[PDB]
Amino acid sequence: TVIKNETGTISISQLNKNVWVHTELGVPSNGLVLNTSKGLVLVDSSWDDKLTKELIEMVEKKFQKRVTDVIITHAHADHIGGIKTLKERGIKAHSTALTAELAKKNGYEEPLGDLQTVTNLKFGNMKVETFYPGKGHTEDNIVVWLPQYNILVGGSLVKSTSAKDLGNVADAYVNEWSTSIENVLKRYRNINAVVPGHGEVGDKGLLLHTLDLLK
Ligand SMILES: [Zn+2]
Repeated sequence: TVIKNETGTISISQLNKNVWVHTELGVPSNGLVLNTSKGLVLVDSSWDDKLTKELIEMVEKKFQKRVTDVIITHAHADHIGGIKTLKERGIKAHSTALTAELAKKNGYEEPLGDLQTVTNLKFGNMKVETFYPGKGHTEDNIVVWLPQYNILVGGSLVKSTSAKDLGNVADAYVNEWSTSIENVLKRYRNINAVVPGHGEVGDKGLLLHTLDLLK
């Protein structure tokens, strides 16, 4: 069930009744749209303000609810870039202290800096855990786990089967990245779906692939 927009720059496909993947072309980039009884929650917004506004608008219209919350999985420009849109619309931008600090040092508005190593949120019916597994793609990268669905948003930490190399490593810790992958494999032993930061949804195999790419 792939709903694209006006332009096809934004697309959403359903993973289940309440969880969709959003993907914007910037190189496609994924995140989640969580349809909760209390509003839309995004795991990651988009590359910039323009596409973040377009994304919010597309899902608010489709789901007939407001985006109330976004979880930012690391501070890179393509993750933090819509921060200005979120803050001005009163959309709560969740992040680790570290992501927020990085965002601020890179001259972005700051997300909330409210996530710890392990944080458990609940949005209406929808339980969301964020997990900081260690450094990898960046210093600050976190994964998000939907325990009612065993769905893992790996974000840029996790490479799609299509990714044949590590992508941008300028800010990466390619030695700690394996450990961090392992920390994810240990915390979540039973995974139905993983969402890589780019590319197609997979399973546990994506993290095994990412492990391989680090060899
Ligand atoms: Zn990044």
